Amino acid sequence: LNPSARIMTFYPTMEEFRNFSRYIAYIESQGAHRAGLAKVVPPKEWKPRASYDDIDDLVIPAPIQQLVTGQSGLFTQYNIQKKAMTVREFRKIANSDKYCTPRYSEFEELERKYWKNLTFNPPIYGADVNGTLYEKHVDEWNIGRLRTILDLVEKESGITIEGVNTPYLYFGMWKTSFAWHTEDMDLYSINYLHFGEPKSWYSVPPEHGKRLERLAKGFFPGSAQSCEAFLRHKMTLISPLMLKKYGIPFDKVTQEAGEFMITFPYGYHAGFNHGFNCAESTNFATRRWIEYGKQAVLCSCRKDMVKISMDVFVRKFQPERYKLWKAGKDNTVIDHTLPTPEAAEFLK
Amino acid sequence: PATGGVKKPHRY
Ligand SMILES: O=C(O)CC[C@H](O)C(=O)O
Ligand code: NI
Ligand SMILES: [Zn+2]
Repeated sequence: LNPSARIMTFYPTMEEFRNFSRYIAYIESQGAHRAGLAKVVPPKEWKPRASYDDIDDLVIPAPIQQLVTGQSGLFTQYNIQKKAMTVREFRKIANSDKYCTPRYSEFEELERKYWKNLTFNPPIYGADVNGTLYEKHVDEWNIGRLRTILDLVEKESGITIEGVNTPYLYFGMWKTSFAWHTEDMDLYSINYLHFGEPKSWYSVPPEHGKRLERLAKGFFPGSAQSCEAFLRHKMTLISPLMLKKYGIPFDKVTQEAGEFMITFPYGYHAGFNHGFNCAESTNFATRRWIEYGKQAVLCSCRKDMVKISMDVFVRKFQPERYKLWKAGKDNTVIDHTLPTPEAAEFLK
Repeated sequence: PATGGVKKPHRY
Protein backbone atom coordinates (compact mmCIF):
# COMPACT_ATOMS: atom_id res chain seq x y z
CA LEU A 1 0.00 0.00 0.00
CA ASN A 2 2.74 2.40 1.05
CA PRO A 3 5.98 0.37 0.54
CA SER A 4 7.98 3.54 1.13
CA ALA A 5 6.24 3.75 4.52
CA ARG A 6 6.33 7.50 3.84
CA ILE A 7 4.11 9.94 5.75
CA MET A 8 0.80 10.28 3.91
CA THR A 9 -1.70 13.12 3.72
CA PHE A 10 -5.44 12.76 3.15
CA TYR A 11 -8.23 15.10 2.06
CA PRO A 12 -11.60 13.66 3.18
CA THR A 13 -14.94 15.16 2.15
CA MET A 14 -17.52 16.25 4.69
CA GLU A 15 -19.28 12.94 4.04
CA GLU A 16 -16.11 11.03 4.90
CA PHE A 17 -15.18 13.31 7.80
CA ARG A 18 -18.35 12.47 9.75
CA ASN A 19 -17.51 8.90 10.78
CA PHE A 20 -14.19 9.13 12.63
CA SER A 21 -13.27 5.51 13.33
CA ARG A 22 -14.39 4.60 9.81
CA TYR A 23 -12.08 7.14 8.16
CA ILE A 24 -9.18 5.95 10.31
CA ALA A 25 -9.94 2.44 9.04
CA TYR A 26 -9.93 3.86 5.50
CA ILE A 27 -6.55 5.58 5.68
CA GLU A 28 -5.17 2.44 7.31
CA SER A 29 -6.43 0.43 4.32
CA GLN A 30 -4.29 2.83 2.28
CA GLY A 31 -1.19 2.08 4.36
CA ALA A 32 -1.20 5.30 6.36
CA HIS A 33 -0.30 3.53 9.59
CA ARG A 34 2.98 2.23 8.13
CA ALA A 35 4.80 5.52 8.52
CA GLY A 36 3.54 5.67 12.13
CA LEU A 37 2.19 9.14 11.44
CA ALA A 38 -0.27 10.67 8.99
CA LYS A 39 -1.78 14.05 8.18
CA VAL A 40 -5.47 14.67 7.57
CA VAL A 41 -6.64 17.95 6.04
CA PRO A 42 -10.28 18.59 7.02
CA PRO A 43 -12.81 19.87 4.46
CA LYS A 44 -12.81 23.65 3.93
CA GLU A 45 -16.37 23.91 5.34
CA TRP A 46 -15.29 22.41 8.67
CA LYS A 47 -14.42 24.62 11.66
CA PRO A 48 -14.12 23.38 15.25
CA ARG A 49 -14.56 26.85 16.73
CA ALA A 50 -15.96 30.15 15.41
CA SER A 51 -13.11 32.35 16.66
CA TYR A 52 -10.08 32.03 18.93
CA ASP A 53 -10.10 35.54 20.37
CA ASP A 54 -12.14 34.73 23.48
CA ILE A 55 -9.39 32.78 25.29
CA ASP A 56 -6.86 35.40 26.40
CA ASP A 57 -7.88 34.78 30.02
CA LEU A 58 -7.45 31.00 29.77
CA VAL A 59 -5.11 29.84 32.51
CA ILE A 60 -2.01 27.69 31.87
CA PRO A 61 -1.53 26.35 35.44
CA ALA A 62 1.81 24.60 34.98
CA PRO A 63 4.03 26.15 32.30
CA ILE A 64 7.44 24.49 31.84
CA GLN A 65 10.77 25.97 30.86
CA GLN A 66 12.52 23.43 28.66
CA LEU A 67 16.18 23.07 29.64
CA VAL A 68 18.25 20.82 27.36
CA THR A 69 21.71 19.36 27.81
CA GLY A 70 23.50 17.34 25.17
CA GLN A 71 25.90 17.16 22.23
CA SER A 72 26.31 15.46 18.83
CA GLY A 73 22.58 15.09 18.24
CA LEU A 74 21.80 13.41 21.57
CA PHE A 75 19.98 15.39 24.26
CA THR A 76 18.06 15.12 27.50
CA GLN A 77 15.28 17.51 28.37
CA TYR A 78 14.43 18.70 31.90
CA ASN A 79 11.03 20.37 32.20
CA ILE A 80 11.11 23.07 34.90
CA GLN A 81 7.67 24.12 36.16
CA LYS A 82 7.08 27.89 36.31
CA LYS A 83 4.32 29.97 37.89
CA ALA A 84 0.88 29.85 36.28
CA MET A 85 -0.06 32.38 33.61
CA THR A 86 -2.84 33.22 31.18
CA VAL A 87 -2.65 32.65 27.43
CA ARG A 88 -2.42 36.42 27.12
CA GLU A 89 0.77 36.59 29.17
CA PHE A 90 2.15 33.54 27.37
CA ARG A 91 1.40 35.08 23.95
CA LYS A 92 3.34 38.22 24.87
CA ILE A 93 6.43 36.27 25.90
CA ALA A 94 6.07 33.89 22.95
CA ASN A 95 6.08 36.79 20.48
CA SER A 96 8.74 38.75 22.41
CA ASP A 97 12.02 39.40 20.63
CA LYS A 98 13.91 36.96 22.83
CA TYR A 99 11.64 33.98 22.17
CA CYS A 100 10.21 34.85 18.74
CA THR A 101 10.82 32.71 15.66
CA PRO A 102 14.18 33.50 13.99
CA ARG A 103 14.19 34.85 10.43
CA TYR A 104 14.41 32.18 7.72
CA SER A 105 13.60 31.32 4.10
CA GLU A 106 12.99 27.58 3.93
CA PHE A 107 12.05 24.97 6.53
CA GLU A 108 15.39 23.21 6.17
CA GLU A 109 16.97 26.39 7.51
CA LEU A 110 14.70 26.72 10.51
CA GLU A 111 15.22 23.01 11.15
CA ARG A 112 18.96 23.60 11.16
CA LYS A 113 18.58 26.49 13.58
CA TYR A 114 16.43 24.37 15.88
CA TRP A 115 19.02 21.59 16.17
CA LYS A 116 21.74 24.20 16.45
CA ASN A 117 20.25 26.28 19.32
CA LEU A 118 17.99 23.79 21.12
CA THR A 119 20.21 23.85 24.22
CA PHE A 120 20.30 27.70 24.28
CA ASN A 121 17.77 30.23 25.58
CA PRO A 122 15.36 27.74 27.22
CA PRO A 123 11.77 28.33 25.99
CA ILE A 124 8.51 28.03 27.87
CA TYR A 125 5.87 25.48 26.82
CA GLY A 126 2.26 25.70 27.97
CA ALA A 127 1.97 21.93 27.79
CA ASP A 128 -0.54 19.36 29.08
CA VAL A 129 -3.29 21.85 29.92
CA ASN A 130 -6.64 20.22 30.65
CA GLY A 131 -9.39 21.59 28.41
CA THR A 132 -10.69 21.90 24.85
CA LEU A 133 -11.22 24.74 22.38
CA TYR A 134 -13.93 22.77 20.59
CA GLU A 135 -17.46 24.20 20.55
CA LYS A 136 -19.75 21.61 22.18
CA HIS A 137 -21.84 21.80 19.02
CA VAL A 138 -19.30 20.20 16.67
CA ASP A 139 -19.85 16.48 16.12
CA GLU A 140 -17.11 15.86 13.54
CA TRP A 141 -13.69 14.76 14.77
CA ASN A 142 -14.39 16.24 18.20
CA ILE A 143 -11.29 15.45 20.26
CA GLY A 144 -13.33 15.75 23.44
CA ARG A 145 -15.52 12.83 22.33
CA LEU A 146 -14.39 10.66 19.43
CA ARG A 147 -16.39 7.60 20.49
CA THR A 148 -13.78 4.86 19.97
CA ILE A 149 -13.46 1.57 21.85
CA LEU A 150 -11.13 3.45 24.22
CA ASP A 151 -14.19 4.78 26.04
CA LEU A 152 -14.55 1.31 27.57
CA VAL A 153 -12.03 2.45 30.18
CA GLU A 154 -14.33 5.22 31.44
CA LYS A 155 -17.74 3.66 30.66
CA GLU A 156 -16.77 0.39 32.35
CA SER A 157 -14.32 1.20 35.14
CA GLY A 158 -15.34 4.82 35.65
CA ILE A 159 -11.69 5.86 35.42
CA THR A 160 -10.46 9.09 33.83
CA ILE A 161 -6.84 9.29 32.66
CA GLU A 162 -6.36 12.97 31.83
CA GLY A 163 -4.77 13.63 28.44
CA VAL A 164 -5.42 10.02 27.46
CA ASN A 165 -9.22 9.87 27.56
CA THR A 166 -9.63 13.64 28.05
CA PRO A 167 -8.42 16.58 25.89
CA TYR A 168 -5.09 18.35 26.43
CA LEU A 169 -4.05 21.76 25.18
CA TYR A 170 -0.54 22.75 24.12
CA PHE A 171 0.53 26.38 23.76
CA GLY A 172 3.99 26.45 22.22
CA MET A 173 6.57 28.98 21.14
CA TRP A 174 9.68 28.86 18.98
CA LYS A 175 11.97 25.93 19.88
CA THR A 176 9.58 24.22 22.31
CA SER A 177 9.82 20.47 21.78
CA PHE A 178 8.25 17.11 22.42
CA ALA A 179 10.71 14.21 22.82
CA TRP A 180 10.71 10.83 21.09
CA HIS A 181 7.98 8.53 22.31
CA THR A 182 5.00 6.31 21.53
CA GLU A 183 1.57 6.99 23.09
CA ASP A 184 0.88 5.47 26.52
CA MET A 185 -0.18 1.84 26.11
CA ASP A 186 0.97 2.43 22.53
CA LEU A 187 -2.46 3.86 21.70
CA TYR A 188 -3.36 6.10 18.79
CA SER A 189 -3.31 9.88 19.19
CA ILE A 190 -4.97 12.81 17.47
CA ASN A 191 -3.41 16.28 17.19
CA TYR A 192 -5.12 19.34 15.81
CA LEU A 193 -3.34 22.66 15.33
CA HIS A 194 -5.98 25.26 16.31
CA PHE A 195 -3.95 28.27 15.20
CA GLY A 196 -0.54 29.91 15.05
CA GLU A 197 2.84 28.94 13.59
CA PRO A 198 3.36 25.34 12.36
CA LYS A 199 4.57 22.25 14.24
CA SER A 200 7.13 19.91 12.64
CA TRP A 201 7.15 16.19 13.29
CA TYR A 202 9.64 13.36 12.96
CA SER A 203 8.32 9.80 12.82
CA VAL A 204 9.76 6.29 12.74
CA PRO A 205 7.85 3.44 11.09
CA PRO A 206 6.37 1.16 13.76
CA GLU A 207 7.99 -1.86 12.07
CA HIS A 208 11.36 -0.28 12.83
CA GLY A 209 10.54 1.04 16.29
CA LYS A 210 12.61 -1.64 18.05
CA ARG A 211 15.82 -0.48 16.38
CA LEU A 212 15.21 3.05 17.61
CA GLU A 213 14.76 1.69 21.14
CA ARG A 214 18.03 -0.26 20.86
CA LEU A 215 19.85 2.79 19.55
CA ALA A 216 18.38 4.81 22.43
CA LYS A 217 19.35 2.10 24.91
CA GLY A 218 22.89 2.31 23.57
CA PHE A 219 23.18 6.09 23.80
CA PHE A 220 21.75 6.17 27.31
CA PRO A 221 23.06 3.09 29.20
CA GLY A 222 22.28 4.39 32.68
CA SER A 223 18.72 5.42 31.88
CA ALA A 224 18.11 2.06 30.22
CA GLN A 225 19.51 0.12 33.21
CA SER A 226 17.17 2.03 35.50
CA CYS A 227 14.10 1.67 33.27
CA GLU A 228 13.53 -0.49 30.21
CA ALA A 229 10.95 2.04 28.99
CA PHE A 230 12.81 5.23 29.89
CA LEU A 231 11.80 6.86 26.57
CA ARG A 232 8.33 7.13 28.11
CA HIS A 233 9.84 9.74 30.43
CA LYS A 234 9.67 11.99 27.37
CA MET A 235 13.05 13.53 27.96
CA THR A 236 15.00 12.15 25.03
CA LEU A 237 15.81 14.21 21.95
CA ILE A 238 17.60 12.76 18.94
CA SER A 239 18.52 14.67 15.77
CA PRO A 240 17.61 13.38 12.28
CA LEU A 241 21.27 13.47 11.37
CA MET A 242 21.93 10.93 14.11
CA LEU A 243 18.98 8.80 13.03
CA LYS A 244 20.24 8.67 9.45
CA LYS A 245 23.81 7.98 10.57
CA TYR A 246 22.73 4.88 12.50
CA GLY A 247 20.34 3.66 9.81
CA ILE A 248 17.06 4.36 11.54
CA PRO A 249 14.35 4.82 8.88
CA PHE A 250 12.26 7.95 9.41
CA ASP A 251 10.36 10.75 7.71
CA LYS A 252 9.40 14.35 8.55
CA VAL A 253 6.31 16.52 8.04
CA THR A 254 5.16 20.01 9.02
CA GLN A 255 1.63 20.47 10.35
CA GLU A 256 -0.20 23.72 9.58
CA ALA A 257 -2.99 25.44 11.52
CA GLY A 258 -6.25 23.69 10.71
CA GLU A 259 -4.69 20.33 9.98
CA PHE A 260 -5.02 17.04 11.85
CA MET A 261 -2.10 14.73 12.67
CA ILE A 262 -2.72 11.07 13.51
CA THR A 263 -0.10 8.85 15.21
CA PHE A 264 -0.58 5.09 15.15
CA PRO A 265 0.20 2.34 17.69
CA TYR A 266 3.92 2.01 18.42
CA GLY A 267 4.66 4.89 16.14
CA TYR A 268 7.65 6.85 17.48
CA HIS A 269 7.53 10.61 16.94
CA ALA A 270 9.03 13.88 18.20
CA GLY A 271 9.20 17.48 16.97
CA PHE A 272 9.05 21.19 17.70
CA ASN A 273 6.93 24.32 17.19
CA HIS A 274 8.01 27.08 14.82
CA GLY A 275 6.34 29.67 16.99
CA PHE A 276 3.31 30.69 19.02
CA ASN A 277 0.48 28.23 18.45
CA CYS A 278 -2.10 26.01 20.10
CA ALA A 279 -2.88 22.33 19.63
CA GLU A 280 -5.40 19.94 21.16
CA SER A 281 -4.59 16.26 21.62
CA THR A 282 -5.87 13.01 23.14
CA ASN A 283 -5.55 9.25 22.64
CA PHE A 284 -7.99 6.81 21.05
CA ALA A 285 -8.11 3.21 19.88
CA THR A 286 -9.37 0.70 17.35
CA ARG A 287 -9.68 -3.09 17.38
CA ARG A 288 -6.18 -3.29 15.90
CA TRP A 289 -4.70 -1.47 18.90
CA ILE A 290 -5.71 -4.10 21.45
CA GLU A 291 -2.79 -6.37 20.63
CA TYR A 292 -0.31 -3.49 20.92
CA GLY A 293 -1.88 -2.60 24.24
CA LYS A 294 -1.42 -6.15 25.51
CA GLN A 295 2.24 -6.25 24.62
CA ALA A 296 3.07 -2.61 25.39
CA VAL A 297 6.30 -2.26 27.36
CA LEU A 298 5.51 -0.11 30.39
CA CYS A 299 7.37 2.16 32.78
CA SER A 300 7.22 1.29 36.46
CA CYS A 301 10.15 3.34 37.84
CA ARG A 302 7.67 6.14 38.38
CA LYS A 303 4.32 6.80 40.00
CA ASP A 304 1.27 8.20 38.20
CA MET A 305 2.37 6.74 34.84
CA VAL A 306 -0.59 5.89 32.60
CA LYS A 307 -1.64 2.28 33.05
CA ILE A 308 -4.66 0.64 31.46
CA SER A 309 -5.98 -2.83 32.25
CA MET A 310 -6.39 -4.76 28.99
CA ASP A 311 -8.88 -7.18 30.56
CA VAL A 312 -12.05 -5.47 29.33
CA PHE A 313 -10.76 -5.41 25.73
CA VAL A 314 -9.48 -8.98 25.59
CA ARG A 315 -12.66 -10.26 27.22
CA LYS A 316 -14.86 -8.33 24.80
CA PHE A 317 -13.02 -8.46 21.46
CA GLN A 318 -10.94 -11.58 22.02
CA PRO A 319 -13.23 -13.92 24.03
CA GLU A 320 -11.71 -16.99 22.42
CA ARG A 321 -8.25 -16.01 23.61
CA TYR A 322 -9.17 -14.64 27.03
CA LYS A 323 -8.58 -17.83 29.01
CA LEU A 324 -5.16 -18.37 27.44
CA TRP A 325 -4.36 -14.68 27.95
CA LYS A 326 -5.30 -14.64 31.64
CA ALA A 327 -3.01 -17.64 32.00
CA GLY A 328 -0.23 -15.62 30.43
CA LYS A 329 0.03 -18.08 27.53
CA ASP A 330 -0.95 -15.74 24.68
CA ASN A 331 1.91 -15.87 22.14
CA THR A 332 0.44 -13.46 19.58
CA VAL A 333 3.01 -11.70 17.39
CA ILE A 334 2.00 -8.40 15.81
CA ASP A 335 2.30 -7.66 12.08
CA HIS A 336 2.73 -3.89 11.79
CA THR A 337 1.71 -3.99 8.11
CA LEU A 338 -1.90 -5.08 8.66
CA PRO A 339 -4.71 -2.46 8.76
CA THR A 340 -7.41 -2.53 11.44
CA PRO A 341 -10.22 -5.08 10.72
CA GLU A 342 -12.79 -2.29 10.24
CA ALA A 343 -10.90 -1.55 7.01
CA ALA A 344 -12.07 -4.76 5.33
CA GLU A 345 -14.95 -2.59 4.10
CA PHE A 346 -12.52 -0.72 1.85
CA LEU A 347 -10.41 -3.76 0.90
CA LYS A 348 -12.74 -5.28 -1.71
CA PRO B 1 -5.19 0.20 41.18
CA ALA B 2 -5.03 -1.59 37.80
CA THR B 3 -6.03 1.37 35.60
CA GLY B 4 -5.16 5.04 35.97
CA GLY B 5 -2.61 7.81 36.17
CA VAL B 6 -2.26 10.69 33.74
CA LYS B 7 -0.40 11.58 30.54
CA LYS B 8 1.13 14.75 31.95
CA PRO B 9 4.74 13.70 32.68
CA HIS B 10 6.45 14.40 36.02
CA ARG B 11 7.80 17.95 36.09
CA TYR B 12 10.93 19.34 37.80
O1 LIG C 1 2.39 18.55 20.19
C1 LIG C 1 2.94 18.13 21.24
O2 LIG C 1 3.57 18.80 22.07
C2 LIG C 1 2.81 16.62 21.52
C3 LIG C 1 1.83 15.95 20.57
C4 LIG C 1 1.74 14.45 20.90
O3 LIG C 1 3.05 13.88 20.74
C5 LIG C 1 0.73 13.78 19.97
O4 LIG C 1 0.99 12.63 19.56
O5 LIG C 1 -0.30 14.44 19.69
NI1 NI D 1 2.59 11.77 21.06
ZN1 LIG E 1 10.38 4.71 33.99
